[PDB]
Amino acid sequence: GDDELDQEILNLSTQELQTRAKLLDNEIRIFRSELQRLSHENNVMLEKIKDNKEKIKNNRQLPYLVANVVEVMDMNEIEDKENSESTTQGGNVNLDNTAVGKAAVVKTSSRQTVFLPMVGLVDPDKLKPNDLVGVNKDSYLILDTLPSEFDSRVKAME
Amino acid sequence: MVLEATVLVIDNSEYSRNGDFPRTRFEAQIDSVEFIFQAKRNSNPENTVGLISGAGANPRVLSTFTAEFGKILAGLHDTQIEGKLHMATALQIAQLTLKHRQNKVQHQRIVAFVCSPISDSRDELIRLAKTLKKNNVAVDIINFGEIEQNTELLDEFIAAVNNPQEETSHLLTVTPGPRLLYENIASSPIILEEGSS
Amino acid sequence: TGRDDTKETVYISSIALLKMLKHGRAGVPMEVMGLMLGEFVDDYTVNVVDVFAMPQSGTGVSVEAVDDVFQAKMMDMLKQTGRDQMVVGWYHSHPGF
Amino acid sequence: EQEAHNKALNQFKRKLLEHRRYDDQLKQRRQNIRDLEKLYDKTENDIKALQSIGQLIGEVMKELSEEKYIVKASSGPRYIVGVRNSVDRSKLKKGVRVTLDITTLTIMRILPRETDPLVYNMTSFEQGEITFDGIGGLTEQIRELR
Amino acid sequence: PLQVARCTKIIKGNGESDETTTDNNNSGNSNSNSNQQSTDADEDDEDAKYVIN
Amino acid sequence: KAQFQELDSKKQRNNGSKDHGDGILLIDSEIARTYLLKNDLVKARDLLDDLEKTLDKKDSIPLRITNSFYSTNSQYFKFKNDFNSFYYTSLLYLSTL
Amino acid sequence: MSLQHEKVTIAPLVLLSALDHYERTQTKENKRCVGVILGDANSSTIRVTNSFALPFEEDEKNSDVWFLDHNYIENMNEMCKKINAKEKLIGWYHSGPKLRASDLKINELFKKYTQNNPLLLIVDVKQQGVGLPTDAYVAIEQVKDDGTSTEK
Repeated sequence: GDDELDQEILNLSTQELQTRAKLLDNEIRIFRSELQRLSHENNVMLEKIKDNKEKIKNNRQLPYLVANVVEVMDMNEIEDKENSESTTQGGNVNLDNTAVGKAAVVKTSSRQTVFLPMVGLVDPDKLKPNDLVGVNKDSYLILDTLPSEFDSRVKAME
Repeated sequence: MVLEATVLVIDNSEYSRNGDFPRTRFEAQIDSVEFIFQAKRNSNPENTVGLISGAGANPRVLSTFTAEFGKILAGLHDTQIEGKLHMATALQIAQLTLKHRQNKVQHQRIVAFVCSPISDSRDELIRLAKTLKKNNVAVDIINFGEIEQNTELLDEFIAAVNNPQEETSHLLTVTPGPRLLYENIASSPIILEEGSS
Repeated sequence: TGRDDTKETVYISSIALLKMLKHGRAGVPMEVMGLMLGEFVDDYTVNVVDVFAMPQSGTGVSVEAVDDVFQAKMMDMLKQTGRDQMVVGWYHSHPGF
Repeated sequence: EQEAHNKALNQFKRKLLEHRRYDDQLKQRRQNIRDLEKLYDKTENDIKALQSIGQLIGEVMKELSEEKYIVKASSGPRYIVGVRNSVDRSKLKKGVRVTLDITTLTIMRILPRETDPLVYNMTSFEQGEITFDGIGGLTEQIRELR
Repeated sequence: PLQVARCTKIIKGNGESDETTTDNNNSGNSNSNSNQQSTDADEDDEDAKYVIN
Repeated sequence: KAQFQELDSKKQRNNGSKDHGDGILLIDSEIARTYLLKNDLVKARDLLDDLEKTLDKKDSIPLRITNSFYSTNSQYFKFKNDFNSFYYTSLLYLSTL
Repeated sequence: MSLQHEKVTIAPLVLLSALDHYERTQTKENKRCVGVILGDANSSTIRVTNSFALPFEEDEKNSDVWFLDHNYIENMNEMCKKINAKEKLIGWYHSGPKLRASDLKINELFKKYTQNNPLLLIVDVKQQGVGLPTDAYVAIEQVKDDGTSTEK
């Protein structure tokens, strides 16, 4: 029920409730060191998150360019040598200059197509062919997804 | 006292699983760190604490001078038990850490826990003791290792450091029977210390 | 008179010149920038010892993209290693222009 | 006896209660380690993605040499471009999709083929689960079709 | 001068999914980027946005 | 071994400086040896491929672990009565002892 | 870890960076400068693109005592991510003029930073050698076959 009280004198013994009281004095010394550790640990994490957010928010801010998603090419998550989905890589071995992670192909509205490692903040479920996604105006990284736009002839129909 | 920067040296050894202090001597020295940090802090809030280990073939710097108790703590976790504390190298490491401070006004102090009967020479540590007091560094040797039988090498060390100097060296011998390390350290002088000019 | 200035010629050390290149090639097409750490002597020699790179913005190079908050933090890190001196300006990288 | 340790265990009951909520405080901050570990993983790969700028795609028109390749880009211009010696030089053959740099115009790597979103729309239409049973009457026409 | 544009679609700035930064779906309803986070349950990104050509 | 596996969920964090997962390996080597005594080659071989991959995963080994590892190995090779294979192994065991 | 090691490709900016940080600490008379080495690795060729100083003290009377500040390195790495977030800790430069056996002890500390076996790069600051003035080493743990124990 609840330990360490007169009800429990009957069920156990006097000596038992005391060694319990004594063993929990052992226990609690340990638990104040760990709670303090873990408290500090989440702070270090949160503050590196805010540091991250300030870069991302600069890029997120207006304006930004508009592209559609040609296709999702796919690339292996093996960065500990090379990509070999079906296209083996030659020459020199690299962490991330030809051994990159998963990939997005986009078609911009400046009349080109660009091959980038897909952004680690947009998931590969939210990338599928023919989605309209925002892209960074002066680079080309996918910040976010957008609802498909139409013409103004189409918005008249509404 | 006040305005004092303290490297606490925690001893790490194969004699730190002993039941001579509950639950073991390692975990007792854990609590001990916390109390001394807060004591210094509530006397005056410009004081800082660094933390070094003995684990390793040579001691190591885990944390330089910080005002955060929690940074000191991530270190104690990170650290092992399987090394041995050699005083001569631990002292020398504490001094280099002491040449980096939040404010340079602050005095120089070493607190050293001992859970290892010293296996370093007496003579080696006499030279080093004379090294400390030029800089104004005093060393408080909390002895609970040589209560397993070993002659007091320390009497010579504390004495060599001791002189006109407002940071004072102290020798505290802790009761061999179970009675909790940290309590006894906390109740002895660490803020109820005095000068000795 | 007021105060009267004359010519200067900017002396870009070997370390700084490569650093500017490294940063500028990598962030392009996006405009990349960064602060110049140096010292100013003479009336004719601006000595640019080192540069470092400031985090880029999608809002390019502007008054509000420099970041003085990250500068103050960067300054202390140079402080402990003896590699601080005094900030002598800024650089940025245009691409095809 | 009547009373002489009943109250002394009243005190250890209060301790015991507090101890178990200190257990839930240990578990609470351990639950914040995981939540925050994911959230750092998404926004940490995001800074690497920012710093890995987009590269323009072409296709090889015509090998001129083993060091010089002619590509037609998707911006329009035909170039003579170099090769970085970190990819193949035998899988550059005509019709092969490649990405090239925008800031020295050297081939970075080979890519599989790239196929239009209009022809991807056409494939994503394959729906209609109705069987050859569902054609009544014109079942003869099915033998002939086959 | 001003570059002459012309609006092609009002895409209202809340319910555009213009917060992905918060990846948590345990917080919020998650039907909109201002409902991605339920502490405010309100403005974390511009109210209205526009796509121009 | 089981006891040890259960023990480490709670103890490793409470002490918070002591690891108990080094013990799992020390035991496991002996489980492989014990099958080589009852003359079960198949069972022993399965444990020996696993012991080896674990060894490699750590970035440092104690002497004691790699000793136990060369010991299971030695007894296996000399049963088939393969000379050359045995000799090479034994050199590895002798040095790190 | 990774056991893939082959060559160390070294950028010229790396070479120049360690001569500069040595001269603006004005460390001489056999006093050292050890900083971080930054670059790509988990890769066969170890690719060192950049390097930055770390606060470092070396005692010359007794060589068995040194200062490394663990706090700085993490902070410093974060700011490296500002520059270019393709950089992680892959080792450390040494200021030469040669290998030391006290480098074995320094090395331990940088295994809690890296994803590869840590890099040791001697940047000779006096620029001596008949080819390049850098030797490059990596720390290995191995049994010795001359009948003696496992060395690092």
